[PDB]
Amino acid sequence: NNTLYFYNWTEYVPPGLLEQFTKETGIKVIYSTYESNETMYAKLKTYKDGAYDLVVPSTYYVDKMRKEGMIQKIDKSKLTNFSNLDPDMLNKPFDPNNDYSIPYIWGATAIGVNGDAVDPKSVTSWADLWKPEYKGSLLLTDDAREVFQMALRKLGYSGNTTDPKEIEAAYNELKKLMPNVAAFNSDNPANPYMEGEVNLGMIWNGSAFVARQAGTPIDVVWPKEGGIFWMDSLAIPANAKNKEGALKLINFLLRPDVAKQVAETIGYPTPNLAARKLLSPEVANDKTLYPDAETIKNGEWQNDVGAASSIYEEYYQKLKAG
Amino acid sequence: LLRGGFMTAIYAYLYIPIIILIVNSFNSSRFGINWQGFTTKWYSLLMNNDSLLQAAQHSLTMAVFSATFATLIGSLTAVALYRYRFRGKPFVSGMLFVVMMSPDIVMAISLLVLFMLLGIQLGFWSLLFSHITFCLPFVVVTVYSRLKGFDVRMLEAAKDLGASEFTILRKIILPLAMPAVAAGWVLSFTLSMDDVVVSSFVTGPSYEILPLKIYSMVKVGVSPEVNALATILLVLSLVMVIASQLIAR
Amino acid sequence: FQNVVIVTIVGWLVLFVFLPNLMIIGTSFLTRDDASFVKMVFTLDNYTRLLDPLYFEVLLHSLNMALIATLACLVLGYPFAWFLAKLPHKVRPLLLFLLIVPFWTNSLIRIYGLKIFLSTKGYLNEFLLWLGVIDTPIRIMFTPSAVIIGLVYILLPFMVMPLYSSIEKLDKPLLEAARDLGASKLQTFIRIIIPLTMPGIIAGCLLVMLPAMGLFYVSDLMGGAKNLLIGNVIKVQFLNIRDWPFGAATSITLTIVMGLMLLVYWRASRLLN
Amino acid sequence: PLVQLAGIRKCFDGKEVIPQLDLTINNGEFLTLLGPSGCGKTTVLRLIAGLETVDSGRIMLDNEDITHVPAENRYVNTVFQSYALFPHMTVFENVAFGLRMQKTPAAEITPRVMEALRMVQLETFAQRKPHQLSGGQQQRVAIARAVVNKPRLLLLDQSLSALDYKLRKQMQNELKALQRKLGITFVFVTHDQEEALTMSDRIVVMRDGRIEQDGTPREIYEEPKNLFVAGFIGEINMFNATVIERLDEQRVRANVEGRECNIYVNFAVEPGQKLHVLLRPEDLRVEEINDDNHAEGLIGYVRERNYKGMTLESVVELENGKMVMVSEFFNEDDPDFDHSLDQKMAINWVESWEVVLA
Amino acid sequence: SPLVQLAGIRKCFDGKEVIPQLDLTINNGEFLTLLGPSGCGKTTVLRLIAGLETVDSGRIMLDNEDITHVPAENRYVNTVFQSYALFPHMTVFENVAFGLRMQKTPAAEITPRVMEALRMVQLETFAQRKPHQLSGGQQQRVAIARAVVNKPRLLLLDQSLSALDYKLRKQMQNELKALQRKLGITFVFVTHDQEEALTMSDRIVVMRDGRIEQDGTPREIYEEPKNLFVAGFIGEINMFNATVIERLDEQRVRANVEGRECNIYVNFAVEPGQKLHVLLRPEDLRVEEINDDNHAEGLIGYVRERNYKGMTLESVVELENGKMVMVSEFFNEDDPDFDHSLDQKMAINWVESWEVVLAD
Repeated sequence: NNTLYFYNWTEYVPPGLLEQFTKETGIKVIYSTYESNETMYAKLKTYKDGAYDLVVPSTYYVDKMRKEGMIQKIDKSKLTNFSNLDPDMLNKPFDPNNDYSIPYIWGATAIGVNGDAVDPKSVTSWADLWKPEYKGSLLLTDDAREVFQMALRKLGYSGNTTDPKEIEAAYNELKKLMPNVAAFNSDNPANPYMEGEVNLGMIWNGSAFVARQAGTPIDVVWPKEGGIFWMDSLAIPANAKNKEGALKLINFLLRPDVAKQVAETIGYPTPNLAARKLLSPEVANDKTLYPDAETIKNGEWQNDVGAASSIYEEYYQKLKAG
Repeated sequence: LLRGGFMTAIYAYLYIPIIILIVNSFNSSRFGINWQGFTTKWYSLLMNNDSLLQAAQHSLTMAVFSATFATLIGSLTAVALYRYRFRGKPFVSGMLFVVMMSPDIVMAISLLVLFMLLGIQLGFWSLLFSHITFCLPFVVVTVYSRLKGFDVRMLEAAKDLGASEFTILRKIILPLAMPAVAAGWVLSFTLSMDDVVVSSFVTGPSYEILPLKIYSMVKVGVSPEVNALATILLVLSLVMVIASQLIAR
Repeated sequence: FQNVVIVTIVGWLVLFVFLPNLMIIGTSFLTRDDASFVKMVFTLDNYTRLLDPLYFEVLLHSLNMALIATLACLVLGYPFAWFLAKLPHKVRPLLLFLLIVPFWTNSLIRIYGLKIFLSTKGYLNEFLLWLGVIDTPIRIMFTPSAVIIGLVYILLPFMVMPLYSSIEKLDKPLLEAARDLGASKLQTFIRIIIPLTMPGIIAGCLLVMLPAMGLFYVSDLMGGAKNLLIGNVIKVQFLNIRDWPFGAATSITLTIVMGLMLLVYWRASRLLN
Repeated sequence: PLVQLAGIRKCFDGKEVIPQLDLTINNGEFLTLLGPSGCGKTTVLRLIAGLETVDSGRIMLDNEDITHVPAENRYVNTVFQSYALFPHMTVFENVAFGLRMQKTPAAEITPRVMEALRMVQLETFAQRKPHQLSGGQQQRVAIARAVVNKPRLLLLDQSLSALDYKLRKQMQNELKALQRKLGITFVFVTHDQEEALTMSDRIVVMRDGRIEQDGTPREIYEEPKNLFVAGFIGEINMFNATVIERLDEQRVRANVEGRECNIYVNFAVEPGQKLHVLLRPEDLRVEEINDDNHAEGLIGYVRERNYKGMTLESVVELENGKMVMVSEFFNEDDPDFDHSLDQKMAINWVESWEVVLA
Repeated sequence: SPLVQLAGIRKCFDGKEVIPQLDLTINNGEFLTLLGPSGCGKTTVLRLIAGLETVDSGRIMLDNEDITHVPAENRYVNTVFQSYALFPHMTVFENVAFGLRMQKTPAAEITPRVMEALRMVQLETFAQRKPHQLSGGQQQRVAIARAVVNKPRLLLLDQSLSALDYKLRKQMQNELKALQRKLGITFVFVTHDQEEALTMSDRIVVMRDGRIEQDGTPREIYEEPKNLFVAGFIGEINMFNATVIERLDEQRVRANVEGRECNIYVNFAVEPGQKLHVLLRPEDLRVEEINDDNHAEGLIGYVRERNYKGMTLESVVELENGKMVMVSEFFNEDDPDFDHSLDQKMAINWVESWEVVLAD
């Protein structure tokens, strides 16, 4: 009859989903939100020893968060709904045997454009943003890796780089784009588009879905230099009290019906193979949510960097102050 | 007149965004830029929202506790200043003035370092102490300014007539001060409701309160349950102002 | 009792107000550490980083946006309090009370409401569109103008109340005496009314300019990337980067201004009494 | 004539305070307005000064109409009850305010201010703020501020009311000398009787916005015109009289308070008429009776005595039950004389020192 | 009969000595007045008797019982203040009954006593009306009634009737004398006014810087001054300087008073060449106006002011010396009306044996 603390991202859980859980197990659930990975990191180390029961890291911190000792074993016997998941994205180097995380939701990130103002054909690559004709109008996301795995793919490099000469090549070149940025949004990157202030910039593909299910033509033009891909996973912090409760919520989000009701409303691609079929012809078909096999292999996934994490971050926080 | 036009504008400037958060409460678009019909869905959706209801409950309990204790201590201090005259009185007046003229961000960071050095976990108690700390001066000023409009010779006259030091409090000083004691409790209740800077620093995950939960939703900007929760707290605030006047007299 | 009341009030202020400020000034000097947030080692490196043009132009822009909000409050609030003191005594408690009722609605939502009201596709652009005054919309978000409007909108009542007391507390005969001696309405204002009411003006700027550098949510909701206040810098340091000594060294630009503006209040109060 | 007033009216919140007034003020006189509290003296003073505007009438100053000239353009200056005295300026600048605001050339400000400060004996206190002076010095600074502009009429408004009982005696004479030395009219508003009698050259007594009597102090104190005036200044004794018959053209026969003797009356009467008898306490003689010979005056008694220093004041009670309050002097033939309580008495007056009214 | 006895009181405040050393006795049934300049310590004496301040050395006695350290709650002394010290929220009835309630009076005896106390002062009908609906005089009356109902042994008053106007003050002085005669208890009264000290007192104490200058009946203080301060404080006196030549007889002495020789009366022994002070009042000077070099006996002076007060006529005449002397002459004799000019030349004289000469 205890309760759990669920610390998650901005727009994953839709209103009503956690109300279902309570009337089924008697457990009450309190909910909070992130905006990025660095904010999640700092929160867990200040209020150490038992502040939360279920974090949602990105996969490229599941390796980092292991060695500091903030994740623990996941008992894999009571998680009796694991099978329905896609075996494709189920054994990757960061967590070999899946004793530390369970895939939750993946997604992409490409150029967004507004049809009523700018032609979706006048921009086709990351380099078109550096043009001096877009001074003071460009929305950019607020994640260190995303903002950096755009200049690296512009000059031509591997996004997963651990070399202090290419990272320092990014900063010097990414610091000429700042005269064009107007906002740094990572909570709902669709609002400046839907309010009428920005008309060109980075956008998450799932958020553009929600703005097309309302009134606005936001088109996700893929860039020729690639496309930024990522995935998120569920984890249990080391010192938690509702150890049983944390498992019983992951076992509820792996169900097919639960995972499709949320997947249709928010539009973020689901890694649940069982529910990947039971879907609408507008959600499970659109080229921007679920793409071909030619685009996923033309852009780079977000892998671990290791100990050059600080260099990416420390340069980022100086780029903002301009 | 154009003099009335000047006063009409300033009130309209301050009152336009309030009407918007009422009009958009019954709006049906989940975003709020235009008007798309009438609905009462949002209130019902609020009634089931567990997290936001718990947060509102914590806000109300903390406001009540902080306001009560601040009123008590500040009222006693104002009695102490009015009744007695010593050498350090101008110094204490200056201390209170400087405390009241103080930035809130500095207070937040200072209380953070203080609670970190001593070793008290962040949660209920820290928020209580911070709220009392920045609510005291207004209570003190209100009660003291109320009492300063009466003759002090009453107390000597009461002593000459054969009265103890405790009977003066029950029969003379307290009746003259109740109309300002109540105005301090309501003023302290108001601040502890909409305080954001201090709470964002000196509370933890355990005890969550409304400014922090509203902050996330306002940045995401998709849930008009927030607009509906605001209009309830305005009605509940206007009944205390009325109820206080009846009880105070 | 007699001395317990005085002891407790000075015990509370020493533990909760004055000693912690000395803790912050003390920690503006220590070295960083990843375990205890501090390490007992004395450096001036924290203060030298502030003079870097990178972290110094932010303070200057945060200070321009606080003055302009403060000058806006004086220009708009001084006429408003002057006209209100020239009304029948039976209507004043009605208009003063209708000026304080906004505070019972959460402040963080009123700004979010004002964000809609000024957007390109929101109200006041569609309304002002079909009444033939503009050809293209007005874009005032993510600009320095937006933050100033938000600052003035919240902090305006904190300027009217201090000015209201110092106008209502004037002696009427002083104003009549100048009229006899040959003073017009302009020389009466410059040479009598302003000096008599100066302690009320300085009091207002204390309650407006100092909070105007700590309200981080006007910049979060309306400023963007190029318009920041100092309060955002301390929040970022103390909670995300976790560099407490640099975050504390930033706060002292805010105690210096508090000291200087308080000095003018003590000196301008003595000139009158 | 300096100021003429013709048909002034003024209303305040719908209640009338000045029905009708026609009053002339001459050139070089010390005029005082005396009356009960709140009777419109202040309003008349403000109308002459210019701080209020009339509802009907006309105000003329050497035959130039000044009814609608603003207050800052008239040549009338005013002294206030609370010594306005701007707190943030020295005595010198307080005096020089009027000169500066009238575009006086800067060459002569210092001599004029110093002369005005000398008229009132404040030469040395020229650089001292108006909170480190005492009450009298503040009064003097206000008067000097009023006089430096060379006005044509000085309005004083309860000028010497907050001072003690010796400084007032000094400053009344000081003002009287200043007025002669300057040569311009002084209008004074007061509620005290002795000050009005001692400081003035002409008195106007006002009750509820109308003029009752207008004349020199001798006329008002010796020969009043009604019962309000005779009873506002000086203590007076009123005796009810009924006439019996006429004796001649100077004497009349009547009954007063039970005794029937002859009272001097100089207007036409018919038998049965009721008359009022007035006597000042000083003009009334008294003589103790211990023997059984009770005659020559009313009976009376004594209920109270008060040693005044200079004089002795008693309160007596006649057979009817009325108080008479006689006063007595100390002469060479009767030094130190005192009364007891409940001493049977005999009251009589001094043969034609009375006034009788209709 | 002894009621209050101050024997050797000493008091200091903020390191300054306010009462050097004071010995005083108060009788029973009388009316005593303490008079002096502002801040001469009358208020402190009144407070020490009342109980609101405590002494440093000496003892204060009340009916042969030491009360030097009995608080201001058990003494049988009550006080009337200057701002009337009224409780604004209670009714007049509660204001009066407060003192009774604090002494545990039986509930049945309260109302008749309160109504009697209101009646002695003429407030029968305003029993149920709160202050701020009463005039100033009525607040003063309620304060007195609140004081007296407890039946004290000594009713102290502190500049009670100063905030009022003229005629009402003149009425209430007689009212107070009547009340004191009725009740039969001692009244002590502190004032700055000379006329109110002479009018209603039965014994006057004059205090300057904590010392008792003189004590006695009003006629003793107006007619037999003991030093210059007492003579010049109450009423008006004319200070003259005189030098002695020789003696005439057992009761007269020659002198050079203001330049001429005139017989003066000095009782005590005198030796030539010493300085004397001759003190006369405007009461006693007789003046005659000399037109053309006739009857020039006496001092010679010129008139500078003339002040008509209705019953008398005061004039300041300045002597050839340059000395301003005050003259007061009355109309009550058979001189109906007269008036002086502004430069008229006058002669000054005075009646015999009415002078007062002081040595040193």
